[PDB]
Amino acid sequence: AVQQNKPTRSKRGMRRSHDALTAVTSLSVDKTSGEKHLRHHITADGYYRGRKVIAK
Amino acid sequence: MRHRKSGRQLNRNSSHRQAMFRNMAGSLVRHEIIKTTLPKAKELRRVVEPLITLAKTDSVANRRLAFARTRDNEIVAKLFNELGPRFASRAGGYTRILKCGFRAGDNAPMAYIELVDRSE
Amino acid sequence: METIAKHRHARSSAQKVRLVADLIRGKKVSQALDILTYTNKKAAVLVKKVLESAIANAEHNDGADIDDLKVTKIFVDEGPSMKRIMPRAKGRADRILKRTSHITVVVSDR
Amino acid sequence: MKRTFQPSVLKRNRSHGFRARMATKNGRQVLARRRAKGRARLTVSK
RNA sequence: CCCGGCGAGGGGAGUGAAAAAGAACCUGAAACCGUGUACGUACAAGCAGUGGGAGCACGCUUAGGCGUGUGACUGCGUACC
RNA sequence: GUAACGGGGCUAAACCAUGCACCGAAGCUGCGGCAGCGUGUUGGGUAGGGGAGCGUUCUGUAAGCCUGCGAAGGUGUGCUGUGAGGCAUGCUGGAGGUAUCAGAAGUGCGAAUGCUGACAUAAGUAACGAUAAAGCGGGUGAAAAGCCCGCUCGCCGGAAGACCAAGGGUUCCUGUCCAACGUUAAUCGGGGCAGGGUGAGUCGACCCCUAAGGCGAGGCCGAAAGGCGU
RNA sequence: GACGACGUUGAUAGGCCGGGUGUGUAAGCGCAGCGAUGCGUUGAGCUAACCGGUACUAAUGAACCGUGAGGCUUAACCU
Repeated sequence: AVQQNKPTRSKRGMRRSHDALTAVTSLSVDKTSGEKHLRHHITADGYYRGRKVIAK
Repeated sequence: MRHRKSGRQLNRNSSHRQAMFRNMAGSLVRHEIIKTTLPKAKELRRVVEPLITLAKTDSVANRRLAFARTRDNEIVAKLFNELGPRFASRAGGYTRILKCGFRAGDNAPMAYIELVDRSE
Repeated sequence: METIAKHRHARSSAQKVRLVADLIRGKKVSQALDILTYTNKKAAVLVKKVLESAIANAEHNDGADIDDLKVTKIFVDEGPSMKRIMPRAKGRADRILKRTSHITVVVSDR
Repeated sequence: MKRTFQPSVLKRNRSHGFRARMATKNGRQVLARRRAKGRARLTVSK
C-alpha cells in the first residue's frame, strides 16, 4: 500500500493537534529550606519530610 | 490474561531474574542503601524481608536455609549477629522506598531504598 | 526595551523544539525556569541554556531590572543540514539527513 | 559466498606490469596512449 | 566585559562610509518552514471559482453608501496536454 | 435501498377540442465603442494560407545623453493602451545604462517515464544488524547503564584460545582534545592533534641448481606486423 | 487513554501473625546392621496469587482551573 496524492499543510498540521505537550504542574516548596521539588520526590540534595537521607 | 496474578517479569527469563534479585539482596544487606529503578525496588521488598524475619531465630537448620539462599557467607554472617537483634522488636516493614527522579541515559524512574534506621 | 539572545547551529531537529518552546511563551522568567528545569527532554536543556543566557544578557548590558522580565518572543528556525548515506538491502543506497535548528528568545519587561 | 577478486602481487605484476607492457607492440601503443592523455599512474607503482 | 563546559553559540564596547559587509563574508528572488496582527469556522457534502451580498476592523472626508482586508447566505459550475 | 413521472404531491396540478394573457436564449431591437470590404454589407472556428506588431543580447549613429543629490538588479503602490506591454514613485541596492532610426541573431517554455541543483508529503511512522545476561559501591567530570577500580553472576573452551603464509600499510605505545565518524549519550575508540617504537653468521628472503612454462644469437616459415624453435 | 476504590478522621497496596491448601517423615542427634539402608525425636520441614486481623513501611501542610445573583420582547399571577 502507498498513497495516491499529496496532503497539504492543513491536514498535516491538523493531525498534529493532540501531539503537543503538557506542563508538569507538580511542583512544591519544602517547608524548611524553601527550595523546590516535585511531589513525593526528594530534592536535589536529599530532604523529604525534613529528614536527613545521605545528602550526596 | 492477568486477573489476580502476582510478580513482575522485567523482560528477562526466570533464572536471570532469580540471579539478579539474589545479587541485589546481597548488595543491599551489605551496604544498607542502594539506588535502583522503581519497578525493581517495588518487587525487591517481596524477597529481602523474609530473609530478615528468618534471621530472628538462631537455629542451625535455619542458618543453612539462609545460606541456601543468596549463596554467600559474609552476608549471612551480617545477619544473625547485627541485623538480627536490630529488628527483634519490630513487626514487619524493614526497608523503605523514596523516589528520586529520572536518569539521563534512558529516563528510568529511580528510587532510593534503605533500611529503617541504618545506624548512620 | 527588547532583548535578544539567539543560538545558531544547535544539534536538534527543528520540529522537536516546538513541543518545548510552546510551553513557556508569555510566562514570567522564574516560573519558566521552574518548568523548564524539570522536563526530561533534550530541547529543554538547550532552551534553558538559551534563557539563562538571555536574562544575564539583559541584566548586564542593559540592566532592565531582573525580577520582572517576561519571556516575550520565542521561536525556532531551520538550519543547515548534513547529507549522509545509509546502505540497504540488494545494493540499494539511500541518503539520510541530519538536521540543525536555530533558537531565538527575546525577553522584555514591557 | 566466494567473491570474484582474491588478490595477489606476483600474478598482478606478471600480467599488468610495466615490463609485460613493453613486451608487445600493442602494449607499447597502450603506454603511448596513457602518456598522451597525461595520467599520473602509467601502468602500476609500488 | 558578561552568559556559557578555560567549549560551540551570542550580547555590549571598538575599527570602519556601511558589521541588516564578521569570515559558511557583494547583490540574496522562488519552491519550503515559523512568529504577530485583523476577519472567518465546530448541523453542514463534492475541480474550491464566478455573479450577487449583510456584518466586522483599519484610513480619508469634517458623514455622504469612499478605499483596503475578511466573506455568514445564495443562482450557476465534472482540472491541463 | 423506495427505483418504469426529476422530487414534493394532485382527483385535477391527467386527457380531448377552443379562446384570452404571460414567462422563456449569447436570436431581433434601442443605446455606446472597435475593425475588415465595396453610405450599405460583414466580423465562432481545428489542419493550413495571407497581413500587421511587442519584447531581449550585440554593432553603427556615440569622445553624444543620464548617473554617488545614486546606474543595472530585487520587492510594493498608482496611472495608460484593443493585446504582447509602457510610464512614475516609496524601500533595498553601491557603479554602470542607453533615446530615435538602421543591421545580425545561441531571441520568448508547462508537459518529451526530458538534464542538473535545491526542498516537501508519506512521518517524527518501520527500523537500531544473532534471544551468550547482567547487578551494586568508589573515583574522574558540566553531564555516567555503556570509560577506570573493586565484589558477585553468566558464555566459549577442537574455539568465540595461541601461533604462521597470502593480504592490508602505522591500525602498534604514551600524552592531549569531542565540532565531524561510532545506527543513541562518550570523559571512551581502530576518530583529530603531537611525540615515541621494529636491533640477527644460526629465523625467512638474497645466493647455487632444476620441473610444468615464457623469452630466445644463428636458422626455418611468412604480403608488412609476425609465428615456431637449437 | 477511559472506569472503580483509597490519601492519616486511614485496611488502598507490600510486610507481620493465625488459618486453609499442596508436597509427603527436613537438618542435627541416637539405635540396629561390616554396608547399601532401615527405625525414633515427628505427619516433621517448606509453602506464588487465598481468608481474616494488625498502622511496622509508603500514600506529605500544599499549588493550578472554575466567580461575584445570570441579556431583550410579550403574556399570565402576586404586590
